Amino acid sequence: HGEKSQAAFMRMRTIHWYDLSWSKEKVKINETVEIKGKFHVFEGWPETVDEPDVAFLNVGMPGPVFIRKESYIGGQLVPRSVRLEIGKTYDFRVVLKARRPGDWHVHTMMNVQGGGPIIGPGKWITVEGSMSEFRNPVTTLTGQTVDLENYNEGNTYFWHAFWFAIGVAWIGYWSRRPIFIPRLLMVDAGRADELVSATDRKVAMGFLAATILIVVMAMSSANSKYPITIPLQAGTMRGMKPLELPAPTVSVKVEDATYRVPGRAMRMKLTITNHGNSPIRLGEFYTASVRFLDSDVYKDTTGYPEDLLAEDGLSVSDNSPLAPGETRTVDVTASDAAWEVYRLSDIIYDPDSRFAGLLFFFDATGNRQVVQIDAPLIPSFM
Amino acid sequence: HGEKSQAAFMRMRTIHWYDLSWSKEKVKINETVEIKGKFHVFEGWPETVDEPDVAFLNVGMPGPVFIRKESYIGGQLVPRSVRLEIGKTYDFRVVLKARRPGDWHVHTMMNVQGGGPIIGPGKWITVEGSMSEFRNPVTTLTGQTVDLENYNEGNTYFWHAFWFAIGVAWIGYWSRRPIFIPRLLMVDAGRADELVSATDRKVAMGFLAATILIVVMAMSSANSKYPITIPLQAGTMRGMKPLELPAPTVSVKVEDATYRVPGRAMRMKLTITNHGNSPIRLGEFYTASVRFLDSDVYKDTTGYPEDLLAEDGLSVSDNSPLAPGETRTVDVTASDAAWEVYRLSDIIYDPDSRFAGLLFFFDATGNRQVVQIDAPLIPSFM
Amino acid sequence: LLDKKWLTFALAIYTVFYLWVRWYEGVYGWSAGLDSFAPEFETYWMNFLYTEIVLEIVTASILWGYLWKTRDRNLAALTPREELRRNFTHLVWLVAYAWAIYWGASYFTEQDGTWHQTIVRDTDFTPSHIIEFYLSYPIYIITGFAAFIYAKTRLPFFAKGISLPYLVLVVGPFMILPNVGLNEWGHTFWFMEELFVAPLHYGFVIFGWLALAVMGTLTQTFYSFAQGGLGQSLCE
Ligand SMILES: CCCCCCCCCCCC(=O)OC[C@H](COP(=O)(O)OCC[N+](C)(C)C)OC(=O)CCCCCCCCCCC
Ligand SMILES: CCCCCCCCCCCC(=O)OC[C@H](COP(=O)(O)OCC[N+](C)(C)C)OC(=O)CCCCCCCCCCC
Ligand SMILES: CCCCCCCCCCCC(=O)OC[C@H](COP(=O)(O)OCC[N+](C)(C)C)OC(=O)CCCCCCCCCCC
Ligand SMILES: CCCCCCCCCC(=O)OC[C@H](COP(=O)(O)OCC[N+](C)(C)C)OC(=O)CCCCCCCCC
Ligand SMILES: CCCCCCCCCC(=O)OC[C@H](COP(=O)(O)OCC[N+](C)(C)C)OC(=O)CCCCCCCCC
Ligand SMILES: CCCCCC(=O)OC[C@H](COP(=O)(O)OCC[N+](C)(C)C)OC(=O)CCCCC
Ligand SMILES: CCCCCC(=O)OC[C@H](COP(=O)(O)OCC[N+](C)(C)C)OC(=O)CCCCC
Ligand SMILES: CCCCCCCCCC
Ligand SMILES: CCCCCCCCCC
Ligand SMILES: CCCCCCCCCC
Ligand SMILES: OCCCC(F)(F)F
Ligand SMILES: [Cu+2]
Ligand SMILES: [Cu+2]
Ligand SMILES: [Cu+2]
Ligand SMILES: [Cu+2]
Ligand SMILES: [Cu+2]
Repeated sequence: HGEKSQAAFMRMRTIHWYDLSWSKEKVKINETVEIKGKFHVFEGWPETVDEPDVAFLNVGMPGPVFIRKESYIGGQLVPRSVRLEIGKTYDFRVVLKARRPGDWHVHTMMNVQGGGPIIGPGKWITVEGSMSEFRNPVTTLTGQTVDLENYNEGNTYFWHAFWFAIGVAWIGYWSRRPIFIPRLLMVDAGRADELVSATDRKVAMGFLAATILIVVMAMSSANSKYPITIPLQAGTMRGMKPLELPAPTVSVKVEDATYRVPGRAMRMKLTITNHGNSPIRLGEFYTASVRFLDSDVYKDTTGYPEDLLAEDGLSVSDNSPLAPGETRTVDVTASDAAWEVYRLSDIIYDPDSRFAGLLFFFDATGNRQVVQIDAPLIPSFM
Repeated sequence: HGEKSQAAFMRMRTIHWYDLSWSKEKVKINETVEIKGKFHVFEGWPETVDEPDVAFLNVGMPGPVFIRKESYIGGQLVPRSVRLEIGKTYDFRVVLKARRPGDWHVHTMMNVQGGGPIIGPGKWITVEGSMSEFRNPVTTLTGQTVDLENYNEGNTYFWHAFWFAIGVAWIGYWSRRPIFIPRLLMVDAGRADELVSATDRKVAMGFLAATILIVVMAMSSANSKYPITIPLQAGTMRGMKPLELPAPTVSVKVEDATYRVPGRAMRMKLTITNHGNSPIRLGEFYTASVRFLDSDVYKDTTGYPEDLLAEDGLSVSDNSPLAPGETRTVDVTASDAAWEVYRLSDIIYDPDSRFAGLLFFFDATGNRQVVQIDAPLIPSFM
Repeated sequence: LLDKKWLTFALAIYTVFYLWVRWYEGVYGWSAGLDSFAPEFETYWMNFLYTEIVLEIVTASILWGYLWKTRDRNLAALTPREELRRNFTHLVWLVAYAWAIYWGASYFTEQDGTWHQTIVRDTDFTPSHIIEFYLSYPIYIITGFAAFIYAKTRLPFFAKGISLPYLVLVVGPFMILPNVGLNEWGHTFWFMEELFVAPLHYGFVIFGWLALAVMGTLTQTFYSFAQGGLGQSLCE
């Protein structure tokens, strides 16, 4: 819900999310929904964004309407920040547990230490039930099971109320007598030395000694109880395992790319060379969370968000099968209302008019090839 | 013209320029001259120079005596800063259009974000004609052709003169009356309240309102005209394609390297091992823009600058053909007046007495091998 | 008599000398002045540096010594008319100082920009480094010191004490010249980017601010003008 405002070229060339899947579209309270997919770190990472040396796999959502039970990059849990390598493709998996009823737009996002949020596609997930039914149990290494919704809440309230009461008692003790104007007049007109006299000093000594003694006793008691404590666990985690993708058998060279101002379409001319031994066909163009599909070649079945999915938004001038070894140049047009709804047309406002995306090529048997394209995007006005 | 002053070791180990060529040596006004070649980023990049993460392909020249029409790294245009990788070799091409008559020393240079200028070899290029004949036409996406020499000059002059006239009118309006001493005396001796009276306040209100209104109207008019504008296009460009050089079949180990103080010669002992299947011979030693050639092995035909070219400056103790598989150790002396003219002898003043360079090995058929050498450079005094 | 034609000479000498300097640097900027290790650079710019430094030292010594030696011992017995004439002469000195300050801190300083931001750079003594740091700076320093000394030695208002605004106006812009050390240390080492707005440029700027003391200096000169011959007319 935080994208459509970021720069179009920065959304195009940071991170490409694909193979996204959602386990469920509608859940009950305490029910789990799993989000899977892959993201590729673009080679032409913008210089204004710091390299993803420190990155965190986050969830785009309006507060804890879900709780993040687990999150994985590769196959290993990532509760801390992680290091990503430019040009690598990683697979991710986020497990969410429903907490608050309603209709929520859930995004998978990557926060980069020096570049800000990179928001992936968002999907509407319905939560039904009552928040009062939500439980977040956890078992500690000390052998006790607690609910994270209310654990330590009573202790926190008690201690804060106790110290607030001590301070209020001090202030009220000094506030029983007249406060401002008579005391000001006494201090000004001659030496005061009358508004602070025993047993006021004795009361202050008692307050100070009691404060120190209570702090020490409370610390000792909180050490006898909970004798086993550990510090906060933090630190960027290295050695994220990237996907070992096979080398693509399709090479694509972008010969100019244009978009009409104003308009809802993007046009580019591609020289596609088919290696390997199977006839390929262009089936998809993904630019920034928007999938332009050639419906005659490929159809989406993973429940991709409709406002981000162009079922027939990809038109190829000659999308006949490309025989192996054959090279041809075609005009590819990606047109959909999403191009203007998600403000991908506002790249005219950007200080770097370059686009990046993913082309998905499909053969007859159905196996697909992913190739990455990037080129300057030239607006056309007449 | 800015080298010969930089540190000798820093000129030796930053970037090695070779295969340099110039399309023309003498040009007319509006005529194009193209500079081509390769540069290799040295692996032992000095720590005092920031890594070439942000680098710009520039031209060393005394002001716009040429205009940079195009510049390429790899095969793609690079009007912005680019990212280079240490140890990689890139090919470059700069297209210059003559603008100012005269004899100009044109250098190809690489500016690094945190290290400063790395100046390559410079060549004298003669320009003949008149500056008045120079044209720099360009066609915009709005369908108009303008000359960059004088486009918008009239508008700039008009607006600056208009605002300067407004300010001068304000100052003169207040300067018609006596200015400094009577006004100072009036302000000092009693309340002034007489030198600023209506209609002075009315004139100031008119000035303020007219200024705001004129700014708003001028902005609106400059928006109605030129309705299509884009911000400045900036940003470091990643994904520079380096040359895929074959692995060299020659391995060279530097066993000590010395230079006489004072002197014009550098001496080093190399252990050369010939792999592959052809007899090789040492033909060139390039250290910092200076090419020491063994004239019996190789001759320069690319019109390299004479003051940087040592035709017989490279003497090898035994430069007989090196049979494949054979290893021999020879004494190599690089001697030329350039070693002192370009202050390569001043490495004795440097805080890091290490040299780097390129050795070019040629076989009978003429195909060449490039090997890189780097070692401490030990001065000798007696 | 009062204000005489010394003001015309004060303007004209700086104008003519600096126009000739600009012609010289236009002729020898390129072509004996690009390569700091060429022999012609030594004959056209290093010799210029040496000659200008020697001449500046000699001129400063002679001018300041003459102004101090010819100081008015009997300032008490100075008539108001003579005081008015001396005030006008001091104003001419201040005009010369303002003209020299312009030529030094605006013209040749932004010529350092046009030069360092277009040339491949090479030494601490580029032709722009010979003209701006070591000619125009010294010249305006000499003029400012001479104006201060003239005020102190001829004007009773500026006598019997060192005026703080005048001292700041005279010494702060002078501090730009030793600040050149920060410049050299500020490009060779720290900052290889030819940025002119780099913090190594702060010492000059900070000390360029001290020229704002001309405001207090000028109200002091106004009071000195309006001592005996303040009028009448003014405030009457
Ligand atoms: C506050 C006190 C300031 C003191 C410093 C003053 C610096 C003066 C210039 C230094 C020159 C130098 O050092 O160079 C010496 C130059 C080098 O040129 P050249 O190779 O002989 O060529 C021939 C000479 N042309 C190229 C000038 C034609 O020749 C000279 O003899 C000429 C110097 C003339 C300076 C006086 C004229 C100034 C303009 C008129 C209004 C005053
Ligand atoms: C208002 C201030 C006036 C000062 C005038 C200058 C007096 C110089 C005395 C002799 C010093 C010397 O000869 O030695 C200085 C050494 C030279 O070193 P070198 O050339 O590298 O090698 C050694 C070569 N010897 C052995 C032949 C010397 O150190 C330096 O590099 C410092 C030189 C920069 C001086 C900057 C002065 C700027 C003045 C500007 C006036 C408007
Ligand atoms: C009593 C208070 C006086 C203190 C002032 C003393 C001068 C400080 C010297 C710094 C040396 C140091 O500390 O370290 C030196 C560091 C080491 O960096 P490097 O790894 O070589 O970076 C390599 C980058 N190059 C290649 C560009 C160097 O270079 C610096 O970053 C210099 C920082 C600038 C500090 C000077 C600011 C002066 C302020 C002037 C405004 C009027
Ligand atoms: C090549 C260098 C030539 C410099 C000539 C300096 C002239 C001598 C300075 C001087 O004392 O006064 C010259 C003029 C007129 O003032 P004078 O009345 O001569 O000064 C003394 C005042 N007194 C007569 C009552 C005792 O006062 C002025 O306004 C002269 C201004 C000259 C401009 C400053 C030039 C400095 C360049 C470095
Ligand atoms: C370099 C940086 C300057 C540092 C700033 C310190 C000076 C600021 C205060 C000042 O200018 O006062 C010194 C006198 C003014 O008169 P006084 O300070 O009252 O003392 C006069 C006696 N004295 C000449 C020996 C000083 O003024 C003079 O007498 C100067 C003229 C005499 C000097 C001439 C010789 C110099 C040749 C190079
Ligand atoms: C208030 C500052 C005036 C600065 C003017 C200036 O720098 O003039 C040099 C420039 C040089 O260009 P140009 O006139 O074509 O003569 C070229 C001669 N050189 C190359 C030596 C400067 O133009 C002039 O000489 C005009 C005269 C203006 C008198 C106030
Ligand atoms: C009043 C504002 C001063 C801010 C200083 C500043 O902008 O410094 C930038 C610089 C950052 O260096 P950077 O801009 O990256 O320089 C790039 C070029 N090199 C690496 C050659 C210096 O930081 C420092 O080195 C410390 C400055 C101390 C000021 C008292
Ligand atoms: C002046 C008060 C110092 C209190 C120190 C208490 C130490 C208790 C150790 C558990
Ligand atoms: C107080 C003056 C504010 C001026 C605002 C003008 C807005 C014009 C929009 C084009
Ligand atoms: C590289 C970060 C430099 C930060 C400089 C801060 C300057 C602040 C001046 C008070
Ligand atoms: O004082 C010279 C101006 C900026 C620089 F980059 F050249 F250093
Ligand atoms: Cu959303
Ligand atoms: Cu990608
Ligand atoms: Cu040169
Ligand atoms: Cu190299
Ligand atoms: Cu500087």
